[PDB]
Amino acid sequence: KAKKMIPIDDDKLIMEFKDDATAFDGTKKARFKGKGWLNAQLSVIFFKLLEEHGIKTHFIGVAGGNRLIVEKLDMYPLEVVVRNVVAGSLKKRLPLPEGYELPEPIVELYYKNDELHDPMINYYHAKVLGISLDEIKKIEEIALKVNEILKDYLAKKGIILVDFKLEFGKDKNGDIVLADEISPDTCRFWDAKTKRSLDKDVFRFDKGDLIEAYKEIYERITGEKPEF
Amino acid sequence: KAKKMIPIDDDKLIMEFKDDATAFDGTKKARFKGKGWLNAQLSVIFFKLLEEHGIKTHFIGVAGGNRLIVEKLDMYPLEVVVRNVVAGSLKKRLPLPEGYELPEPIVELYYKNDELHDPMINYYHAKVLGISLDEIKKIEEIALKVNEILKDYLAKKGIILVDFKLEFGKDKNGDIVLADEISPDTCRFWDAKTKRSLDKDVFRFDKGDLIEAYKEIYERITGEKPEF
Ligand SMILES: Nc1ncnc2c1ncn2[C@@H]1O[C@H](COP(=O)(O)OP(=O)(O)O)[C@@H](O)[C@H]1O
Ligand SMILES: Nc1ncnc2c1ncn2[C@@H]1O[C@H](COP(=O)(O)OP(=O)(O)O)[C@@H](O)[C@H]1O
Ligand SMILES: O=c1ccn([C@@H]2O[C@H](COP(=O)(O)OP(=O)(O)O)[C@@H](O)[C@H]2O)c(=O)[nH]1
Ligand SMILES: O=c1ccn([C@@H]2O[C@H](COP(=O)(O)OP(=O)(O)O)[C@@H](O)[C@H]2O)c(=O)[nH]1
Repeated sequence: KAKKMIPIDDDKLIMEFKDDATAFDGTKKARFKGKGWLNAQLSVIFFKLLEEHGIKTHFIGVAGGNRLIVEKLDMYPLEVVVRNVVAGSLKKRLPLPEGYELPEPIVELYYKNDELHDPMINYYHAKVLGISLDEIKKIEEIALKVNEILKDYLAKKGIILVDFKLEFGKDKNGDIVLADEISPDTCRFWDAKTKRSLDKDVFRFDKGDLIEAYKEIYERITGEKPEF
Repeated sequence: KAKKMIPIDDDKLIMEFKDDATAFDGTKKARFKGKGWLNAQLSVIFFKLLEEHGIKTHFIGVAGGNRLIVEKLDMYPLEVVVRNVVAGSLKKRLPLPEGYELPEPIVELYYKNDELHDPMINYYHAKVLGISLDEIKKIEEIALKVNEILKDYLAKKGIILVDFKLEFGKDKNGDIVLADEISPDTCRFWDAKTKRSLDKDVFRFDKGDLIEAYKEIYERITGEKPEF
């Protein structure tokens, strides 16, 4: 939908970020010149920050442009959502308004399954899917640590980390490794002062120019204007 | 919808079982002569079996007919579903067929909220709702024990306990107490040999005569035909 995965050997693969965007279960589509580049660069920056804080990620290197070199993993069929501020689907699960500051972070597990439209699950469903409690607990422990690091880092830069989605896999040592991407596609980012979205919500709800929003994020994080 | 609650003092209340049935989020409605009586009697039998196995319930006594006398509790806004065999909404959450035997029981938490149509939640949502992890763990521990007792008891009688819903509240000692009802309205019961529903699914999917189905359950459990 927004990324290509190209095998290299029985060891690593290429993650290519595309300019395509989709929302509302693939029903809304557009293309954004340079979105691939931005998401790639921002993933790189985030993976490197996390690695420095002792988070095992799949990031190996950059292969020029929109391509990252990443470790091949046996992927868990999960999307792991961490939420700090009420937004999106959480409003349908808790009678709390958009912008409501949660007393502590919420972690939600979604089963990656297109036929079922990625339904929420709990630890018991996970076990039936072959994911032990020990594994789930390790997964949530990492997500919550990732949350702390990202939110602290973004707060210093005037960005509120509202919520975000992670994915994980297992390496050949049986270690749990952070995978996929971390980008304005997979996080909610709000300007600390104005509360305005600097993320995919801009595309989702026609809140303005997506590229402009993603550029702003890139500039606020790196300190420089995007080269492309 | 199917029950009346009438206060007595600051201590106990009357639970009245009505002949009304509703399904599909209240959209389907009918009335069944004697359904109140059956559900009341079956709740009584189930609460008494559970009490004997050391499960704290709200059951105090019978007030003649369709009325039970029950302890007043500070109710948790939860519906606690335990599942042994795949049926109902679980088919939309896991790609497994109706009748699939789960490797271990699944416990699901639903937030009792009409405005939101009782959405599934996890332990984190529960905490935001004011339910501690300790409380949730105690709740699930009871549900799972209730499951064992009910399924063992029903298995001896040629009935498979497919799934069921429980509700809980807190007593004045801060103890977690099983509440609401246990009946063919709130459980799936399948005949062990034929796999046929002897529960509300008969009304839900026009599988035959609901009263006949509930009578069969009552006769198979008590050993005698229902008096009314
Ligand atoms: N390190 C990795 N090893 C193996 N597969 C991965 C890795 N990182 C991401 N993937 C997978 O590559 C696929 C490409 O992702 P995509 O179809 O764009 O959707 P999404 O990644 O958002 O689920 C996904 O199924 C994702 O789980
Ligand atoms: N021991 C109890 N103390 C206080 N309230 C109770 C007790 N048992 C059940 N209730 C509540 O009484 C109400 C009547 O139930 P009803 O409207 O028929 O729907 P349901 O019980 O299926 O949620 C419910 O909100 C239920 O939680
Ligand atoms: O398939 C998905 C669903 C959600 N998210 C992200 O996870 C967070 C939580 O999203 P939510 O549950 O609110 O769903 P949404 O409203 O985004 O559809 C948001 O930052 C989304 O951008 C994602 O990256 N991929
Ligand atoms: O509001 C509800 C929803 C479910 N159940 C019971 O809980 C079990 C699980 O139901 P499920 O999640 O499959 O929903 P359903 O298919 O019954 O709507 C079944 O025994 C239902 O009878 C209930 O008593 N009240």
